[PDB]
Amino acid sequence: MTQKFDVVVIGAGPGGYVAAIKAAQLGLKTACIEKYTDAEGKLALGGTCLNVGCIPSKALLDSSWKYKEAKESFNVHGISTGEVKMDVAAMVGRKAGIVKNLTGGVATLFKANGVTSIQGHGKLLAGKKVEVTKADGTTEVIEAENVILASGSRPIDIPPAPVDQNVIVDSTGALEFQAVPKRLGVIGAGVIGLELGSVWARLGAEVTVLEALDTFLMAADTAVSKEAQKTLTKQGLDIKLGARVTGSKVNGNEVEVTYTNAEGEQKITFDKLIVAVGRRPVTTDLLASDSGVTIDERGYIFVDDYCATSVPGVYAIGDVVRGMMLAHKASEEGIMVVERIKGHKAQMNYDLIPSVIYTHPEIAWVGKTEQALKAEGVEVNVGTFPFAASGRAMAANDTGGFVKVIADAKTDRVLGVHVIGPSAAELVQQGAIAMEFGTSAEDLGMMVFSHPTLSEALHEAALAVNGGAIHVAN
Amino acid sequence: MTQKFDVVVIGAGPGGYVAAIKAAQLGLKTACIEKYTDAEGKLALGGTCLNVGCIPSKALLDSSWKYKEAKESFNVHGISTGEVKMDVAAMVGRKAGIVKNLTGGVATLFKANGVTSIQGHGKLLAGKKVEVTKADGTTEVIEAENVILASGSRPIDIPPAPVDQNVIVDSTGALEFQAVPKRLGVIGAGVIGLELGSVWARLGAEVTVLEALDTFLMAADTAVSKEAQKTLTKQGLDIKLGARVTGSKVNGNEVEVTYTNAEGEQKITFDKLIVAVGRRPVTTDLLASDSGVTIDERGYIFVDDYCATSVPGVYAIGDVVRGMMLAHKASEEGIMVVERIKGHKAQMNYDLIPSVIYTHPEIAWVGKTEQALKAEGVEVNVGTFPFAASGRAMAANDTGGFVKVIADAKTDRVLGVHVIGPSAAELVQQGAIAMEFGTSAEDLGMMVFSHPTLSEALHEAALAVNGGAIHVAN
Ligand SMILES: Cc1cc2nc3c(=O)[nH]c(=O)nc-3n(C[C@H](O)[C@H](O)[C@H](O)COP(=O)(O)OP(=O)(O)OC[C@H]3O[C@@H](n4cnc5c(N)ncnc54)[C@H](O)[C@@H]3O)c2cc1C
Ligand SMILES: Cc1cc2nc3c(=O)[nH]c(=O)nc-3n(C[C@H](O)[C@H](O)[C@H](O)COP(=O)(O)OP(=O)(O)OC[C@H]3O[C@@H](n4cnc5c(N)ncnc54)[C@H](O)[C@@H]3O)c2cc1C
Repeated sequence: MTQKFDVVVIGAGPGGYVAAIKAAQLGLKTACIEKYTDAEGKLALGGTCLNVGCIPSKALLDSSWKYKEAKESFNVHGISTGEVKMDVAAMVGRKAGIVKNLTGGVATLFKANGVTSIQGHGKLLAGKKVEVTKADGTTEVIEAENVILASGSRPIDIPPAPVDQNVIVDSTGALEFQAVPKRLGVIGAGVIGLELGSVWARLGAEVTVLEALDTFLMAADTAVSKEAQKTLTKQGLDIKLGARVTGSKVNGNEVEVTYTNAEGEQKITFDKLIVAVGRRPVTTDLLASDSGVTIDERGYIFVDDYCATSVPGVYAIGDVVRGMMLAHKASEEGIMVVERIKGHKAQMNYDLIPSVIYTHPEIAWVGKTEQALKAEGVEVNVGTFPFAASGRAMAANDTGGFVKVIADAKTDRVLGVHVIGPSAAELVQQGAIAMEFGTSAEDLGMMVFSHPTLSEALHEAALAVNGGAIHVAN
Repeated sequence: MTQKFDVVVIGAGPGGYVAAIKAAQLGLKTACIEKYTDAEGKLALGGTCLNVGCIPSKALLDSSWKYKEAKESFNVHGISTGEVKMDVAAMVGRKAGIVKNLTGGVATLFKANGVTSIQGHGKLLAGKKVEVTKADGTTEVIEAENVILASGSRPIDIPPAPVDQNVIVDSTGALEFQAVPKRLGVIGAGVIGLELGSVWARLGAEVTVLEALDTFLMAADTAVSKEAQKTLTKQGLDIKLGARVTGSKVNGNEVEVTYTNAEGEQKITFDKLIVAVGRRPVTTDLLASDSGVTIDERGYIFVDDYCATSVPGVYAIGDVVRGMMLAHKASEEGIMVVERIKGHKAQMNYDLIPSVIYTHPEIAWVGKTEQALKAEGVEVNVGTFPFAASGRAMAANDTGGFVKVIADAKTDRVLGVHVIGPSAAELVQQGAIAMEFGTSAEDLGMMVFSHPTLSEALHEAALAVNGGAIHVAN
């Protein structure tokens, strides 16, 4: 009595669970396999994003920001408090409650949509056959007409500082500290390192970020990255570029890190060290030798522009394949794939995928950067508006940053929108929507924007493109 | 000899100052007359919006919210404080600084754009001639080829409770209290009353809102207004509908208000009473008897759909004319008018002017309401998404409210977007931009939205229109 499904999804992350639900919505008998469990051995959907990634980081970022603001920015509004203290265990407990509630909601969506969730390790055998390994080493083989490989990724482990889930930890561990470490070191100045570094810095940690690369957020706009580094150094993140870690020595509750930069070989001791150099795609026991699915030199599963593998009916989405390792990317690929299975001539749009960094000020952008377009030989018009001139921002006592719009000098078509400041993610989305309809700098500048709102910064930025802004001289 | 200008603008509010700057940008020798002065008799640009309206209210709203959150919502994040106290004088002092900074900036924009600002009372004589009355009763006449009347509005004064800038105050006075009134009464449950009522309620006042009308925000969507009333009553605003004020008696530092509702005649005593039933258009000494500009039964200056009066070359914009009394409305009318003067084929679109109520949760919308479209005989498709399911919102500890999208059942064209919750104004602007390009519910549902962000609620709402949402059952 072999079980049979129309679609089998291996993995329950932003790519996997969305796909499963979407397949069920289209009448496909879907099953979603997942090995990840909560702290009591029970199934936990939502992947990295929900369990040890996106949500958790945002929870601690919001709580840690409310503490920093209460200590320094409350006086200005006339608000006094006594001493302001943070109980880390309770901060982390609030986060756990949020995660537990959200994971339970995905399970609710699965039941309501009719998705059969299976708890175990899934492996793709030959002939779209899937082997599920139960907790007690028992094996069951299930039949699938379509398979969606969505195993995501894991953190990179570096030889000089191997993680030991105690003094040296990865992103997952850095979300579990039960006390603020006096001295915190972070390897990797990327999005993850900066968010995790910001949290503990706000709570009193002496944070040092050792980045081996000579650049800082090179993917972002030169102006946005120059501002982020300046603002983040003020917040207590001692960001050191061109610093390569060569070794570490754990001693009791301390670790002495050894690195090399332009000046020579230095040493620094931390109470806790977070390794966050990047993430590698996961395919551990995911494929049988004769499954027919090819892996690439860097660990990613080969797929075409539609996330289809060599094998008919076998697709691979999210972090385990090429592209930006973002949750919304994975999700959209999941939807694109399911529609393709149902026969739609679907293809998602990779050109307008925004990126968001949840530091404070928030950073986000969509489209091309100014420096990438100078190298591409495109003459552009640049308009910017600082939040220092936004009335809404002044009311909120959060005036740092700006909005930058980039248009083509000949057509006036908006080629990119970049923001660093309050509600940056929302302003960038407004830009993305406009660009989707192929907006010009003029088109946005002619629209009616609410007053007073943070959205106006995008409006003044668009007008400033062609030197027609009202709230900043041209 | 006699001074000559291409454009003369009477009034320096959101309609007036924007128009002046915009006229200067297009090479028109512009002059802007303004009688309003700061507390030291010196010119103060920005009108009601900047001096005693928009900006000031937002400042106190943001500060008062930070106090409420610190008292009740901090323990959840693990943050403990001593006693939390608000120094009202400092709260109001921060606001004054913001206003002073912004008013100075408009003056800076005028100088930089080459606008001649004149400090005095302007009056439109016959033949596009403008009479300026200086502080010492001296009179000067200036010549104009075009005149833009932008005298705005003032608060309604009611006979049963005449304002005395002490116990009984209007919006302007309610922004100047130097102590939290123990018992605060508010006449009018409109946008202004709710924002002013919310501020002092959060600071410990016992607030009662007497609304004569049987409805509550009837201009908003039925769902948005039903939710706002529920949430605002929980926050301490005792909103009483069908309660008409018949008289008041001031006695020392108290006022006994007398009203009539369905139950009979009641009495209640307040320490401070804010009159906020609405606003009337201002035309005091604005027109000479033979200027040729017609006034309406309710005080508004007659204009066509392009803000042009009967007199050639005489335009009237903002609150002094028909339409929603909003700053961004006035501004856009100012721009529309200036472009028409320069000969451009300009024409406003009044259907896509969003409205924003800055209470917490924030309320905003653009386009038509569900109830207005049922009466209009338009078959619609409705999609909604609650913030209780937004991961970003849970992280922020602010889950109340929802996003509601309305599309035409045949074309799928988005006819309206309504929001009550976090970043409501920004999500609605995203909708406005989409509608400007004539979006369908499907168009938005197919875009890539960042995760996790509040913008996703607009995304799930758009998908839910045609029953394709992922995070809420269909
Ligand atoms: C601290 C942190 C913060 C982040 N913040 C953001 C953010 O703000 N925004 C953003 O867009 N991205 C963020 N990311 C990245 C985001 O987590 C990933 O892009 C996203 O989770 C990828 O989704 P996925 O479903 O492809 O893989 P995952 O979410 O990793 O899901 C893969 C799942 O597959 C399971 N699995 C793997 N192999 C098997 C098997 N053989 N059998 C059964 N199950 C298997 C795993 O247990 C896992 O649960 C963050 C990451 C981290 C670490
Ligand atoms: C408490 C409060 C909060 C508000 N909040 C908001 C909000 O959040 N968002 C929003 O969109 N709107 C808000 N409004 C409404 C908004 O303030 C007005 O719609 C806005 O000011 C636009 O008005 P205007 O430019 O047409 O004229 P106004 O801004 O009213 O200014 C007109 C100017 O003309 C001057 N004037 C009149 N006659 C003469 C004359 N003869 N000579 C010289 N000068 C003259 C006046 O002194 C005044 O400065 C709020 C109002 C109040 C009271």
